[PDB]
Amino acid sequence: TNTKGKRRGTRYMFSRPFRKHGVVPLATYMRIYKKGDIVDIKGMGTVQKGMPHKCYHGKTGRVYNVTQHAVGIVVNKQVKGKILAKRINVRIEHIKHSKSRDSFLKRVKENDQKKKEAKEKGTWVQLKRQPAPPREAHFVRTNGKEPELLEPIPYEFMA
Amino acid sequence: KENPMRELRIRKLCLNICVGESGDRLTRAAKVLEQLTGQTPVFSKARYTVRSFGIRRNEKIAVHCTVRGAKAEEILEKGLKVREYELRKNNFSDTGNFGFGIQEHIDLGIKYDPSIGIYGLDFYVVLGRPGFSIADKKRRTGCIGAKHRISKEEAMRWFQQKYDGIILPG
Amino acid sequence: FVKVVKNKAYFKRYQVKFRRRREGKTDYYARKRLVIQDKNKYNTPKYRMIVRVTNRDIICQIAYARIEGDMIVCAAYAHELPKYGVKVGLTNYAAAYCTGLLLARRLLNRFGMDKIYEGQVEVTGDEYNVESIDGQPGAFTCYLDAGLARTTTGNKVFGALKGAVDGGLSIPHSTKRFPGYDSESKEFNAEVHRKHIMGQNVADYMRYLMEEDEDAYKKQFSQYIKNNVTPDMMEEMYKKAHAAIRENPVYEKKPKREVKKKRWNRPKMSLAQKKDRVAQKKASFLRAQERAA
Amino acid sequence: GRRPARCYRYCKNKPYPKSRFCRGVPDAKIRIFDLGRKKAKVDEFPLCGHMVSDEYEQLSSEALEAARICANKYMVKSCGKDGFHIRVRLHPFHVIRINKMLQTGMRGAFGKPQGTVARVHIGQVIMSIRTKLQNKEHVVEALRRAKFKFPGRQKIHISKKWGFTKFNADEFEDMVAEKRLIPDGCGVKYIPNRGPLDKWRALHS
RNA sequence: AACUUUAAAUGGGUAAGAAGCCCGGCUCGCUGGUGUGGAGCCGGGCGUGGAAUGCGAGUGCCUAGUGGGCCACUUUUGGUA
RNA sequence: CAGGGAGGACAGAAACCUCCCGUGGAGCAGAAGGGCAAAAGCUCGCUUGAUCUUGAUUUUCAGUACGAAUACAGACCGUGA
RNA sequence: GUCUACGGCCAUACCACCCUGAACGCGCCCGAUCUCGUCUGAUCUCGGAAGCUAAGCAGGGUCGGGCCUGGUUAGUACUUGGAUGGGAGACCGCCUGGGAAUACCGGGUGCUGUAGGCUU
RNA sequence: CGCGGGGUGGAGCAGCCUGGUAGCUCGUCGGGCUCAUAACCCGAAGGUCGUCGGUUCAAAUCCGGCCCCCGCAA
Repeated sequence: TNTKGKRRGTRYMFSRPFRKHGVVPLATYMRIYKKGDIVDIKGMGTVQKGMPHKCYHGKTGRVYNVTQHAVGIVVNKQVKGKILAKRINVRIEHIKHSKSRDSFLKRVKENDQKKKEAKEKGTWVQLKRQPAPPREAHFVRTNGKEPELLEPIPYEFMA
Repeated sequence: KENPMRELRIRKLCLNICVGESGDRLTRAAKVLEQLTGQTPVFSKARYTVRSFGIRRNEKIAVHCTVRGAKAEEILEKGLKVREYELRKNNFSDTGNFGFGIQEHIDLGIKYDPSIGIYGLDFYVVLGRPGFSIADKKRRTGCIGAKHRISKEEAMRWFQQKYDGIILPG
Repeated sequence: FVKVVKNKAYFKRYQVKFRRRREGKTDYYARKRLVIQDKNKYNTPKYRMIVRVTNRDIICQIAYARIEGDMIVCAAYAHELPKYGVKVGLTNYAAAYCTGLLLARRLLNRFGMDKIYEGQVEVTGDEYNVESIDGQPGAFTCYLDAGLARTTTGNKVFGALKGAVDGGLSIPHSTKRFPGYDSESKEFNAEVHRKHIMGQNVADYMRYLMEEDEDAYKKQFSQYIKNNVTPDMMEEMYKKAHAAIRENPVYEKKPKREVKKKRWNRPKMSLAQKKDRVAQKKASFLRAQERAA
Repeated sequence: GRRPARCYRYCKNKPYPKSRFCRGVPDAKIRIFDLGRKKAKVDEFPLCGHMVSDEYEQLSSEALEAARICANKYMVKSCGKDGFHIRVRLHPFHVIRINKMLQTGMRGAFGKPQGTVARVHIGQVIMSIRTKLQNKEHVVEALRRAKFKFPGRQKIHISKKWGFTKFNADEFEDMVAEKRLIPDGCGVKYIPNRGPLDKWRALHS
């Protein structure tokens, strides 16, 4: 049976990238975090205090409590057929904003921009995203050159 | 029309005595450096034990001192009188420094005394140029550049015009 | 021979440090304990006082950290002192005090806090601290950025600190690094600190050069003779400068005359000229070889 | 003595090289991977042969040793001892295991380091011989006799490369002519147009 | 396999609105150059219900039996098997 | 720092001094992995935050304990400007 | 155009050699009385301005290395799902989708935030 | 191939765990004693600790892979 250590099997996951060792960049330390910000978790091996557990690596949660040097994040963990909404205290070095949420917050702006605009013009502008539709009928121009013929090459033993 | 701060100066003259033994043998040679340099030298301790010499790890085996300014100018002038103003080709280093070893301290002009004894010592001259203090300052440390360096040939010829000392092979 | 150290594999595995660390200007280990702010403040500006002692100038700035880079909200230079009656001696301990006082009073003028938190007007060099007045806007507080300078007793970086505290800034400090602090018995003398603030330590040296030899006095001090600054009135001169700083600490920018828009620099040579150099190098080497045979 | 090669044939487990973990390994039988007139230049041996494997299987060091002698035994009789150069391109690094018994049975059954074996894939060259162009059917015949020492089937192919180099024989004489290749004894050195111009002058003077 | 500069496919989190945005204002003993910052309270205005497809969902008690498994494609450990 | 080169009476392959290169190839109490260069490594100065007391969370988990740890809060401190 | 102070990203920024730097600036530099610390004012600290771009530093160049970014390798290796496909096996072929990395060959060689100068 | 154990002046030995100084019995050699041998007396040498590597400030000492011998496992 395997051991039950906190950092068992974390040889590559908590390791630093190639030629990215040394001093932690200082823009992480001076990035703000509010309540309810969608946040993804990625462990860092330089700072050993406040490391999240290996089950929270790559996961994404939301912030509920903000302390001096760390934030509390509500995360979802699958424990044998059920999902537990648990709370962890993770230091700031391990924390980035999740860029999955901003696309919805981006899109809402143009939905609201195109709702107040063109309402006085009456033009119904489509707002729902649509999946990639089948392409419409079009004409392909073969002006000049005829479509050249392709031949299956004869086999030759490369090795 | 060479630049006035490309003139070759003397940065430091380093003296060292390695008797290879602590106790009364070492502390008497320190007073030799005291009465010659005019300053208290600093003892030099062993890196690790060698049982052949009778020394141990971190055992006091040497004494050394570094002299700056006009006093290093005077002591170097005193030292080459012992070596009658001559040096070998191999004594000069590739970085522009040189040095030599004299047989004993009585040839400088200091009278022997029975309470201390007789001691040999070692000379080494670290030449320099105005602007060599960049590489060892705390604030804005940096290299000196290839043009500003002192080559071995440039250090050998500086000894030729200044002290008129010939360099013969040996 | 022996193996070459800086081979192809050396630069392939080489990680460079930060640009400011390579230039030796920032002390990022201390900067982490510095201006960055606790996460429960949510962009509350953490102000720090940057004091840099340069060979011919003294720079005193107040900044707070931002994600685009920390922003200077107020700055004061030692070369502004000729306006305030200090022609020369722009890099001593007394000049650092006036530079710090000029930064202190200028910041309070731009925030509307000129009349409140006057600070020390009759400087003695004691342990003064600014206290916030109830029913009034709170006193400005900041911290010192020593940088890479060695903070021993009597450093000029703490001279600008004393000028800032006496100007009405609540900077946490202890009177251990100020000059006049006796090391052996662990006590602080305000009169000795006053002399260094009043520039009287320079006054003793100039008078010392009177008795020893006149030739070294003219070599060590030249603009003191040229601007007629004898040791007698520097205590009056700095008191005149202290009063002149507090009455008008505002700064007026120099007008910007139209630039000729010329390039003193060497422009970067393009690829076509780079490719033309080797074609001319190879062609000339061939014809010069042809003359040998 | 040792087990038959039928058991240790297929690529069963992970690669198990000799290291700190796998210690006490006896030395492999094959030690001389190159023979013939190996101290030869590139311009006299243009023709290169091959023995290309056809199965994803493992070749033991003894089979490589046995086929090396048989290829050399015929080649010496044909063109002498210095008209060729044989290259064994498989180095046995995978250590095989033996569960040596003498009761325990399968209690703690982990293998001892019996010997070494070399993994080979389909389309991989086992042995290559460079020689002169006229002596061509000798290479096929010498490699045909070495096929019987190896398990499975494998094919003999005449390379398009100039000897043991990685450049085509038809293009090889061209790159020497305007100085794109420099013969470095047994091999050749490729010189691009990317280095400093001082070495370009040395090649042209 | 107990090496790695690179590096897939498969896979694992999060988001795709009404509990969302945009305003105006109070409270704080929290933080203070500065109604600074944050949080909580209210009041007001915005519905084209803001990807596809499918399906009524949520929730509380009592609770038997089970806790010897085996086989099959692919991956893989030990063993010659 | 490990290491390498060059020099200097004893002194040599190495005892001690000096210069240059040196992304860590040294060291961190230890086996291994991760991490660390104005440091987490080496040397000094001062000290006992290895002190007292509520809670919350993570880790094995049944999501129970013990142990370990993580962010806090109230004190009393140490250290440093 | 450019510099200084504090920075953000942290080699397109580094490394090796060479060339040019008007003005300010940064520095080299001159000394140890005071503050301070060393064997030594070499370092640090303190007090200055005779000389200077020699160096640091800025810029540019090398069919430069490195680094960054593309093509090629290559629809290759590999891989989701499928077959009463082949083969004694080892393995291979086909359908359905996805899709790499060396060698080799091209291009580039720091942007930028705040404050304060200089070229007036 | 497995575990417990040893190898050291010429024959046998001590000294290790708690490393700072290698001792002793017999034996070899030289001289004396006797006409000569023996016995006895005087004097001196002989110990890389099996090999490699690490450690500690230093290795016979502490540790790991390997050669021989005694008897053991099947």
